[PDB]
Amino acid sequence: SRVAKAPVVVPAGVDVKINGQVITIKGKNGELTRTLNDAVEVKHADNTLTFGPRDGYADGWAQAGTARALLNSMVIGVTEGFTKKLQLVGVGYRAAVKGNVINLSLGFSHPVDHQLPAGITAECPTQTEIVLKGADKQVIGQVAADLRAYRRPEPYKGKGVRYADEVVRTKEAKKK
Amino acid sequence: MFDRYDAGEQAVLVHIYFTQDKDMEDLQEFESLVSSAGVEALQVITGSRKAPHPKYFVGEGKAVEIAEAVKATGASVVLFDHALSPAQERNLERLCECRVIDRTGLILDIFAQRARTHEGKLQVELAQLRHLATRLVRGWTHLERQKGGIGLRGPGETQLETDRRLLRNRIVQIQSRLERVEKQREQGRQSRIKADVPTVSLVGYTNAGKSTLFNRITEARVYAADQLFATLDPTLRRIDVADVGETVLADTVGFIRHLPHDLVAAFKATLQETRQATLLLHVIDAADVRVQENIEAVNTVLEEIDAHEIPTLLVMNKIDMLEDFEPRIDRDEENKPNRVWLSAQTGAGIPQLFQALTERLSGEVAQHTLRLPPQEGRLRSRFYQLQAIEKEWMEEDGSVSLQVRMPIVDWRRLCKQEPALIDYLI
Amino acid sequence: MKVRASVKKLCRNCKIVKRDGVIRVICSAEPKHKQRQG
RNA sequence: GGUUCUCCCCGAAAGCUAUUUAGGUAGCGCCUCGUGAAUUCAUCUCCGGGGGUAGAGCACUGUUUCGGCAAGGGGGUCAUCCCGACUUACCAACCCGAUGCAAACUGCGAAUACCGGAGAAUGUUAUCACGGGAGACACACGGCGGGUGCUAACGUCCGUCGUGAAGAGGGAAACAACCCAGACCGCCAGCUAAGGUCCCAAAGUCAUGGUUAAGUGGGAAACGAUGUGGGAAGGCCCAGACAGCCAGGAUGUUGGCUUAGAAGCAGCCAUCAUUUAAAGAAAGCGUAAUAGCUCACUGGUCGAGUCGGCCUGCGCGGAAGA
RNA sequence: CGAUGUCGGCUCAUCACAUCCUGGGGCUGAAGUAGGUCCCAAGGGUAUGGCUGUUCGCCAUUUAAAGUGGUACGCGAGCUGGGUUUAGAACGUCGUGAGACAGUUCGGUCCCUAUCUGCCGUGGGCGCUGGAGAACUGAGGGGGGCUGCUCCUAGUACGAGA
RNA sequence: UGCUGAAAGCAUCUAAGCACGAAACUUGCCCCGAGAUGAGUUCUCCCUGACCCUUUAAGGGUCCUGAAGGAACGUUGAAGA
Repeated sequence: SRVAKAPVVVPAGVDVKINGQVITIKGKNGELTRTLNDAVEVKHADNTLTFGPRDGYADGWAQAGTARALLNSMVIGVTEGFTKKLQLVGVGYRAAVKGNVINLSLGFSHPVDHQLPAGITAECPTQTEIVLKGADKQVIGQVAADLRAYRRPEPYKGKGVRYADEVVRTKEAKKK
Repeated sequence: MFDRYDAGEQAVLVHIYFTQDKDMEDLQEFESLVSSAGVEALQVITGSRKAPHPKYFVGEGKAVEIAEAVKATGASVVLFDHALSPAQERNLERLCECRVIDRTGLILDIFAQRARTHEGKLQVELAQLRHLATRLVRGWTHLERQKGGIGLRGPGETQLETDRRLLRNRIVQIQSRLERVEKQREQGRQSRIKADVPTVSLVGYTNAGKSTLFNRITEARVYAADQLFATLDPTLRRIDVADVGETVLADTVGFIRHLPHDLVAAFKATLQETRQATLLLHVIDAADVRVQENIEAVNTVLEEIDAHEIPTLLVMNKIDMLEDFEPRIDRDEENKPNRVWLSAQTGAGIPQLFQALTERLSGEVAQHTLRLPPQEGRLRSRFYQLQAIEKEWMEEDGSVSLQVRMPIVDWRRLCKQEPALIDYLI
Repeated sequence: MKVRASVKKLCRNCKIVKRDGVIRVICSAEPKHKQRQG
């Protein structure tokens, strides 16, 4: 793994503490600990976390690559937010934040609500799309996927999470 | 599965030379379809003064003359079928106990080897099931004699009821697949057909060249040979002409003389669009006495399925040798019984069908390309890219061929959808 | 999604993966080009 | 159908022929008992033989593919086959070269079997003849050689061997025919064969090296696959190696063919040429040619492996039954 | 062959899933209603009649649906005899005849007191470590498991309309 | 159908992790159910007298006392062969 051959650079504002196989991080965005590793060691002495195979399992290189990507993700999480630009368009499709509960009136007979988990914040400057901020990109990706799985983008409308003027491939069936 | 006797070895084509009643009998279209299927005969022998035998449909001396070739191949050509629930027709079916490859198989083999369309392939394989059914369902006698009739007791049904029921299950599953093919084809017809379709079908003497005609006339040509390819079989496709545009016809394969009627029952997949057609046009030269049984059969079919009140316009056949003169406008009455100057090679001339297709639709002025200085931005070049037809004749001031043509509903929608800022029309 | 026993690369955008124990193709261009079980 | 007490010794056959015969019987082969004979009989070595099986070969009998031009037709003007325009775009009948295929082909030809000699050693003379007494003539599986069948059958019919029949004991869970091995009797004895040593269930949680991660082991084929292990090579390369990417691509590259689209979805002349890292009358694709890559491509900050193919070990999917 | 009773129906069922309906998905020439195909799924449900003995088959009409197979082509010590399984008689055909028919027609005797296994219920003896009276915990086991129509959301989503 | 993600600097639902997902599975609902010999638990009630032979936790016989409770028997039941 040549991504595991590159340690992750840690700035002065991010504090890293290792407790055995458990990695705990500190930042301005928040304290977070999700991942504890199995066959990859971590240490640092020159402000760069190292990722190494322990023995000859022929897999700990790949696990060290995963650990490098995970630590890069949590460093960028504790300095900045991750996922924005969640758009879901439709006729009478509304969304307004209220605490950790968000409503999605998307053409259903019942109104539906999504309970946002701890460590996420959602804002919507306009009715049809919602912008998120989070320190865990796995959690914000699961939340954005759940909000996109409440109403799946059909090909005839052309919805989905798109950035600026980006086009979802639109089917042109039934053109009489 | 559907295994038959082995082929690929030379035999004769058995046909009675002198029936002394219909006569004519040129063999050219018959031998051309033998060529098209590729049925091979290295040496051709003719039976001089051979009247037909109504008793056994074959001669003993003729049979033992071909028997040297039968000792290699193992079959001969014996025609006819039409066996049904009487035991007399059971006797009629068993009457050809001799070594037989049927005319139905020899005719259907070309489309069977090279079947383009799917509905025609399903119908020709169920017709294959019918001609094995003629010798199987009506042919219970030989295994009844051989086996000793064990298994008939119990149910009151006939012998070999399991085999007949299994074949009936075959035709039920194939006809259900046919009905689902018909469902998806009618779904396609709902997508294509807009309230009318101007179709005919025309058959007769062979050697037409329908796909060569298609890629030659549609101004979109395919590299191909003059000999027959897998390009064949009757398909409804668009016809390029000088002036009208969208006409749709079948491209029918060359028709066989004098003994299709169960064969047109097999070919009812092609002939299904014949009945729903309003216009009825066909190309037959009237010098033939052999075609009189087929004329009577066509008239009986017309009396059966009705809709024969519209008179048929004439286009005459066998014009391919003379090419003697140009078309000339001669008017005696409104029926105009005049000759037809059709040529497959040169376009000139098709004037009577041009006159009919032009008299169907007229008023080619309603297109109006607006005269304004060119601007940049939205909604430009859409009317350029929309639709037009015909060819270009030299005119000034921008009266370019680009057309829209819709009925009264978009005649009403013309005043609603467009703001009409030009303020020229009132 | 086909369950054909011979899984092919139907187009250039098709990509094969091994998920759980089975092997399947995923296509980012044409949705009918994906299958299973080969 | 039944056929009644004991011990000891030997020990089959289910084949050939004939049969108003096919489930019976007669003769012979096989069994037992008794006389007689002889380096008689087996085995191994050496010696003398005949073969046409396996395999091969295509000269013959046939079959079969390709390449080498005519005596005459398919015929070429052919009522100019002109004793000269014929003599081709097929067989040049035949013949030559290469490649196959045969139970009823052999210009070749094994291993084995078989017959006959000489020699030792072993074998209760096993071998042969005659005489007394039978049984049997319904066979089965497995290996090998086949006919038939579908190179199906616990199918049928043969040759040969082994087993059961008529042979127990050990193993393969259970099992006549498979493997090991032929039980005179007794022992609370040792070694071993096939098979095995985690518990049932006796004996290695033995040692070394490797493989697989699927419960393979412990049901199954074509085919599909960056599963993984080994091997031998090839292309790129510190004239920066494979990735991903800001940016870059114009005047005959708008001549002809629904011409204010020929040019990217319909093909032929056609890329001579220019600011040839890059000039594209664009194929694979594409939304409404005017978003993008392989595009004949790269100055590139970016830096030690990368990409295909060949063979082989063990795996994965194809894989659904009451 | 020192007897394993032959179809169909009735009564009662049980299993496999190669799934008829209901359930969850993919793809679609899936705009919506409606379809086609493929994957997962056996929990439950899975017609009444006219015709002739029918399995079949035709048809009327219904239902969301009227599944395909195995269970001695399930089930005769559970039932039936409409048909072959007889003996009487007749027609057609064959046979100079007795007779025959993988043809037809009329008629034509179906026993069992349940020992064992198996089930459905129900008790007696003992055990449960002094003997009783009564409540329970729940290891196990069974039962149940279907679905139509109408209305609101809404004539909204979609569709040029219908 | 997915998120994050390397192996395989790109990608990827999976190998490490994680989140959805059906009348199928386990519970949920209703019955039998400690013969559940793995014979269970809780509350209550009742019995606290002697002598011989002893082949010994020993074990048998004699006199007295024989409780809590059960059984028997009659009257029977919308329980029952």
